Amino acid sequence: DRSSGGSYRDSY
Amino acid sequence: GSYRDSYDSYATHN
Amino acid sequence: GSYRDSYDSYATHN
Amino acid sequence: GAKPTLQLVYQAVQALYHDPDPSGKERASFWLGELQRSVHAWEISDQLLQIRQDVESCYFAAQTMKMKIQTSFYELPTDSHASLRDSLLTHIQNLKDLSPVIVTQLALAIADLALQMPSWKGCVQTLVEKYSNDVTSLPFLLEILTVLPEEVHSRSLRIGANRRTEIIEDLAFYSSTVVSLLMTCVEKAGTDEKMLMKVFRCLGSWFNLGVLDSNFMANNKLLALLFEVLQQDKTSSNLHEAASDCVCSALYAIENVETNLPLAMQLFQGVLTLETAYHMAVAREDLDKVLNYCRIFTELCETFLEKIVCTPGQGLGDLRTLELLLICAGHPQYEVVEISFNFWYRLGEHLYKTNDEVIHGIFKAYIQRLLHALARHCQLEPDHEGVPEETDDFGEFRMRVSDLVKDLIFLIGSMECFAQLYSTLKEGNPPWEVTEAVLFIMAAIAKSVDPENNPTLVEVLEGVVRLPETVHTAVRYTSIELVGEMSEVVDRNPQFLDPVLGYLMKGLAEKPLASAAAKAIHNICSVCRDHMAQHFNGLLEIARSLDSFLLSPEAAVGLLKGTALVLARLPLDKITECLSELCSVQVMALKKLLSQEPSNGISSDPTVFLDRLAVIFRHTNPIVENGQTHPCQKVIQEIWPVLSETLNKHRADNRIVERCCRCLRFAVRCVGKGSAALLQPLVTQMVNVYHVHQHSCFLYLGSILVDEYGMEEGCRQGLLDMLQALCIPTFQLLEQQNGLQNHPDTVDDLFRLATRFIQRSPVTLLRSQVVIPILQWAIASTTLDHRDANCSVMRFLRDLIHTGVANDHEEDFELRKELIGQVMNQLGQQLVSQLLHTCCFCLPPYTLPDVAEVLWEIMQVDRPTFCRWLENSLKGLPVTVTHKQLTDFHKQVTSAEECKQVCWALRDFTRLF
Amino acid sequence: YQAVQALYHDPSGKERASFWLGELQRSVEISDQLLQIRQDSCYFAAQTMKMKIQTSFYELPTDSHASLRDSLLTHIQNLKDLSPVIVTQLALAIADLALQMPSWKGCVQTLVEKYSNDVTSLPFLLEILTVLPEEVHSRSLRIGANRRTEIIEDLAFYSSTVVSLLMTCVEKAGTDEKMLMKVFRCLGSWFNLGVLDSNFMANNKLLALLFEVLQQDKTSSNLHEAASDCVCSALYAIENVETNLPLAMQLFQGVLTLETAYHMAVAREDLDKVLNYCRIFTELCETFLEKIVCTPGQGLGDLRTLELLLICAGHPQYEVVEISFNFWYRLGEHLYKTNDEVIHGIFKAYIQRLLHALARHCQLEPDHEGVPEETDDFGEFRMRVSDLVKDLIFLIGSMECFAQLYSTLKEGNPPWEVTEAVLFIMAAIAKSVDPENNPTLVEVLEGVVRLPETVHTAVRYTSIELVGEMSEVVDRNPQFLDPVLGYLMKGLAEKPLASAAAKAIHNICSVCRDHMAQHFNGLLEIARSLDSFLLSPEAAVGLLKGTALVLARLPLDKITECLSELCSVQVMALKKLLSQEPSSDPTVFLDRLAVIFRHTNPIVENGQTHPCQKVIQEIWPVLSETLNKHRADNRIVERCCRCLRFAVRCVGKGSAALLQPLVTQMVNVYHVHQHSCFLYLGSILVDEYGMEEGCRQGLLDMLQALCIPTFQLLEQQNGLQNHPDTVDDLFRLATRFIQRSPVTLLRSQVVIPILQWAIASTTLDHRDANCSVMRFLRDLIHTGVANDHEEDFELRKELIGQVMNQLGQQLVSQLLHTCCFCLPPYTLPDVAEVLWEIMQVDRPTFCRWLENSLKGLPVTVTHKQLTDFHKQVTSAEECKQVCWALRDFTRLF
Ligand SMILES: NCCc1c[nH]c2ccccc12
Repeated sequence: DRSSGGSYRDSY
Repeated sequence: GSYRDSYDSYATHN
Repeated sequence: GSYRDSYDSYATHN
Repeated sequence: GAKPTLQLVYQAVQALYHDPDPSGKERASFWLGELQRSVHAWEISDQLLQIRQDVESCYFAAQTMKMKIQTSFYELPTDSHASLRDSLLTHIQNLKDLSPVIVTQLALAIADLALQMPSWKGCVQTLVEKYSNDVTSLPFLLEILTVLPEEVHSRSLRIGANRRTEIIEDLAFYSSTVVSLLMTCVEKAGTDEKMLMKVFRCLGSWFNLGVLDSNFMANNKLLALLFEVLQQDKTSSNLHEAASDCVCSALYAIENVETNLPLAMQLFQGVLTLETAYHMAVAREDLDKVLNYCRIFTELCETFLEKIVCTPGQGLGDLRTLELLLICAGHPQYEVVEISFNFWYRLGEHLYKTNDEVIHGIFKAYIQRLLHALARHCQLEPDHEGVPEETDDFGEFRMRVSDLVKDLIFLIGSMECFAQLYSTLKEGNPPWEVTEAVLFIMAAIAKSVDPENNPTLVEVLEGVVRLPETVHTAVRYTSIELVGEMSEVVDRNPQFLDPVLGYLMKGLAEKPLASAAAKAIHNICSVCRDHMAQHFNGLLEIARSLDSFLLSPEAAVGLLKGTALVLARLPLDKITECLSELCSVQVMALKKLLSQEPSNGISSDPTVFLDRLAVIFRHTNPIVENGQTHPCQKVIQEIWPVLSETLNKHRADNRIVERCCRCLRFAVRCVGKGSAALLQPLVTQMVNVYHVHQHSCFLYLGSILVDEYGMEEGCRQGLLDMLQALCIPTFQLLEQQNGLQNHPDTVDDLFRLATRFIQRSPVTLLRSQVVIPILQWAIASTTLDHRDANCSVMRFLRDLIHTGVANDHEEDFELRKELIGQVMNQLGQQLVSQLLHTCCFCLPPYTLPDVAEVLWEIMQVDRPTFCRWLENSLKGLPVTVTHKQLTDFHKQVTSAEECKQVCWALRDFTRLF
Repeated sequence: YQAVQALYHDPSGKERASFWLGELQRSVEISDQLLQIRQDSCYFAAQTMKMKIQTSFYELPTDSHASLRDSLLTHIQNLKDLSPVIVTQLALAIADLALQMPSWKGCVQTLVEKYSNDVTSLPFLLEILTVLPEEVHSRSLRIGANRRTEIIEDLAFYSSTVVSLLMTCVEKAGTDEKMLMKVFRCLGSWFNLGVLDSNFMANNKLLALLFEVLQQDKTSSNLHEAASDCVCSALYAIENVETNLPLAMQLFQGVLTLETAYHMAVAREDLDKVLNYCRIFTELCETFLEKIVCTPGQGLGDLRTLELLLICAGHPQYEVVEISFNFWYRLGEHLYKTNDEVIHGIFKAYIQRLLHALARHCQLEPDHEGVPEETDDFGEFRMRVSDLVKDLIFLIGSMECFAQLYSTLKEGNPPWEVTEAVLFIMAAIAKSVDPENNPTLVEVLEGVVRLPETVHTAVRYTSIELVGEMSEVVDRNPQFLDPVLGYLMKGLAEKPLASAAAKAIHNICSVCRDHMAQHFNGLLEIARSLDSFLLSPEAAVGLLKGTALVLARLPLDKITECLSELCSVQVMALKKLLSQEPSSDPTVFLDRLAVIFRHTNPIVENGQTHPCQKVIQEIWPVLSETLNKHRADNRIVERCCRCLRFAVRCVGKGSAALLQPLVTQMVNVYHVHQHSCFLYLGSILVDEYGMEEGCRQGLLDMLQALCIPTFQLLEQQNGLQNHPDTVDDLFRLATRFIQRSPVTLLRSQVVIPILQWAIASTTLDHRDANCSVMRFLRDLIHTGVANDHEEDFELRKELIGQVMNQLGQQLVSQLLHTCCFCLPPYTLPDVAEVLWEIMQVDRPTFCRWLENSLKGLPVTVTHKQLTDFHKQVTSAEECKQVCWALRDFTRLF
């Protein structure tokens, strides 16, 4: 689901 | 620009 | 030109 | 050219103004133009100015002197310079009271000549020496000295960096002389506004050149006079503006504040004194002066922006600057506030760069005060009747406010301001024009407000669909726009979809609200695409009844587009019956018009139905894997005869045939991989109709079929059969007298199609009978002066020849290379000859970069062969050029390492013919 | 400067001398400060005086005009014995000033009166009178159409005075060559500009002297060439044969006299004179081509012209014959038009005689004991002959001469070098004989595959080359395919014949690709043992390419096992190299697999199992493992990326099974080693799969995952300048997104940092990286255009709006700054394109942005200049105007 796309974007 | 722009064509794409 | 040319590629086509 | 007799010139001048045949003015303007370009202009204009008989002749003659001096100082021998100088100085003295329009032309002529003439060094001091003390010479001496710094950088004027920088350092050296003259022009006649204007225009001109010593100008009471005039109520519009422009000129010059600081302190204090003068001009409704002050105040803030931000409230960073602009932004005339706008953008942008919270803290107070004033400016008059207009003198103003408000609210926090805006609707008893203004501000920033802060947006969104139908039409209009902007919120909160669609349906039924409701429904269709499957039947009823609503064209097209984009997202089970019910309301109308034979077609034109079907087919693009039956194929195969028969009925009308070709494109495109069942029927009917009626849109549609399907080996043959079959009737039409010139669109669309073949299936065309005839016509068509037909022909030539370059030896190039080789063995010389010829004799410079591309491609295929071809072309070229120039151009072309070097070479060569 | 000691006479000293050149070039009486005392630096001085005094023409006052004349007149008299070539620099410098009708305005008579009768005025008076009408309307100085209008018609009037001066020069010590070399150069100029314009040279000394000197055996090469070039100049001066009374007849009879002198120079082997004559002869024919073709054998169309070129084209030194070539091409191109069968017919007897001579010139020495080198000086001559033989045979009939050529092979025991030359000529005109009905093509083909191995290597090699051309006849007659391949296998197995045999097999494979399913196994066995044959790189690549293209045309049933048998040879080598612990180089095996995957593209219908998928899934682990093994080596990783690119393309629409495994491994390797080829491969994945809605999200995760390591590498000290490759390939990848799915990128958190880095990378002085960044900016902004209201444009209009609100100003500001302060003019059309696109989205917003940019710009430049430039850009109605505006503006800083 698309929300997880934001999660892996965040780190460093 | 012309009639050719209203076709979603190679004439449009960039 | 460059490494990029040895690919049959958008780089080659345009 | 022979020298005209002077009475011919006089009657020609008299015809330019006073011939009652206004074509007489065409022939007068033209022929006096030829006179102005000719050699004889020098003497004729001198004689007319000597004769001083009338304004018409003197204007023409002075304008001619100007035009000749600036363009043609080279065609005068150096011995004639002081003659022309003293001639001009005679004329301007003689004509000083005749008309100021003439004096302007003479003042320009003298300055232009002074700038280009280096013998007359120190000329400033010489003009002052000759005229300073006669009060009747001061009007034209000022006019010369004003225009002289303005023409320094005039690229009309042929002066090198060396000579121009020598001019400017001389002008700088004598600038104190010029200022001293301006003081003399106010001891003498300083009570007359006409002289004060000329003085402030002159001072402003010399400020703009950057040559005045700011320290000398600080010691100068001429700036005190300049501010005193701006304080006095009783000055004319023209003087007030001249003084205003001069103060801005003085501010413009001092951007390097720290090197100009004594004068910066005087301009800074001086502008701030004009507050009393400003308040008085507002009180007496002296709008000319109010605008002039807002410009001065804004240019002060622009000039001191860095001092303001880096040292807030300290020295020339004093925030009385912003407070003045806040006074201006409250003026009721909207023309006053929008002067200050670009400064507010620039301030807001600087703050966005320096993220320093004690800068942000201070200025947030200023930005929010402006935000309140700008927001009040968005309020309509309470006695406004209808919706807000958009392409309107206040409609346009509101857009600019909305944009500045949007940009600056970003510095404050979009959600914090959106919260406070909604509070303004909730609190007190707001009237309608405040409520609509707030909904308008809210609509502008809504899509920049954060859907993470969901609760406030949800309250707003709910309350705004619950408001009743009795509310003023402008509130409803603006609320519908806001509902359409908050479509992202509906997608995040689908319990609102049904209420929102309900709110919008009511507006859609009410003619002034209808087009705004449609645009918002189109946003909801677009944005809430996943949730629309339940609402498709509502959109299908809208589409059925589309003409009943009294919508704009862009509203009706947006609505269909939306219905087709959500149809494309239904389950593949459901699409066929849904797509057919969307189309049938258009298909029925076409079936009727096929039945209605007993008329000429006019006023029962199938255009609107073909257009609507084209929008539907364009956007109904379902995701179908090859294992799934494509649900459009069924529908398009049932509709196909209706369109096929429409095209045959209207085969003689170029426009209706185009509307049919455009519909039939999108019909085939819609059906995905099932295009296999439709290309042969289409291509057949295209060839059949084109064979009788050579409309170029069939060549263009053929080009699209080649672009989109030429990559498939199964279609390559059918498409080549089509090109061969379209060529026979095409060539027959171009063979006719002036066939190139009369059918540039046929030329354009033929080479478009040939070029798509070169792009997608080059070996298919290159093995064919027809490639050689297509090149032969391409070579002929290089002569056609039509920018688009030329562009199309040169692209074909370039992309054709390029298929022989083959720099990657790992590609399947060998058969291409060989077939281009065979084609170029037999037409390459003829091509290079005509390319050279058409640059030199046929066509204007617009072709040269395109011909340079073609020549560059020929060199990149085979340079030593190109060398021979260009050589034999230069020999075959018909006292104006010498063998050495031919050989230099050959060398300059053939040695090039980039395409653009050929462009320059060919251009310089082209100037010789 | 004294420190110029090394310049004329290890770079370590001369690098010092060179630095002070570039300092001084731009700068400005100041150059003539040498010679405070004159003692034997003066080269660099005089060389500098030329270029600077040339520029000074359009810089200096009209005060001290005759100073230039008298300083130059003095210097040239005093520097007479330095060098003949410095004289030319000084003469040109004088002449381009002296021509300009200010100064002393001295027309031709003035130089004549002031200098003529001084015996040592003539060396230099001639030099300046030579160059003056030559540099009227001419180069380095600007053309000067302003001044041109009057002058040529005065030089037409005065030419008689200049001719009479030149006659004074031959009586006054026309005894030794240097004076006549000047006289001939001078006369050639006043000829060339036409300005004689009258019948009179029949009553003149100079034209007879010119030809006498050319007939002499005792004349120098210098003088012979200066006289030859004068005669050519005089021929070119025949603008049209009859435009003035024919001095043409005098020049025409004159050149025809030189045949005796020609024949004697060839008997002496005086080659530089033989070449000078062949030039004169050819330029006579060029000059009178029209008269020859339109009035053959009549007056100045006399065919003794061609007869002289036929004796030249027979000269054994090939450098002599190839002078005449461009004339033969030009004669051919005229015959190819006119279609008068007698104007073909007469000339056909000459063209056949030329074609016989050219064919004789194509014969190797009977000495020879190898194959022909195609990079020999004879080899490259052979190509030029071959290409000319093609064109003139096309006027005659390719059947007629291919017929007569084959007749020569099968009669009267032709020696090997005649046989080889014939097969060479035949290979040029094969591919130009009609295949619709010529069974004689079958004769030669059949008769070549039945040629024995015992004939000399050259005859076999060239008949193999001819067999390649004849691949077109093989396709129509596939009973020959089997014999033909047999003949080529046999040649393939001999090292010098191997590469030529490979070329011909590749030709057969390409042309007959449809009809070779029965022969694929024969190709496959060669492809298996590719390295045993000792081929060139191109030859081995061509042979694989051919087998793969034929493989692509098999029945779908055979491909899987045929493809794996092609690849296995290379896959095994790679597997062995993984078990080789470092040092190995997998390059040659990766690059063979790449050729195979590039060309194995079968036509498969939908729902049909694509036959490569199974092979590529079995191979993928060995390539995946090879990539991870060599992950630190940029070159081997690019050789992997290119192999894996074609491996996924090889699988057609079934790419989906491999795309995520590839994208994963790309991210993993790039995350540790930021090789820009992964950004470029990502750009290919985006370009070719970005229009598929299933691939769009995976590709955006790939961009986000390639960006984090990319940015961290550019953040570093000198990261832009050190990684221009990375900047180029980053903006390539971002631009492919903008082309194939802009809305996907524009909704993403990643577009804002990509645009921030684009703005930073505008400062990088690297032409290809710059080109890539500016394309990204142009294409990103263009997605705010919507010239078709019927498009589903609304959401992208919205998201470009949001993006441009916060970074459009920073963009226009940095664009203007980088033009003014960072980068050379090569950027300006690209920046102009970006600015033009911003205006074509939103012109009034652009106006504000450019305004606030000009205010933010760092007294020299005036507020008026800023406001004039803003006006110029914002009201341009075409992109090219923005280019001019920005250029002119840029010069101010
Ligand atoms: N030299 C790096 C400047 C830069 C580019 N993109 C950025 C994003 C954030 C901060 C700095 C930068």
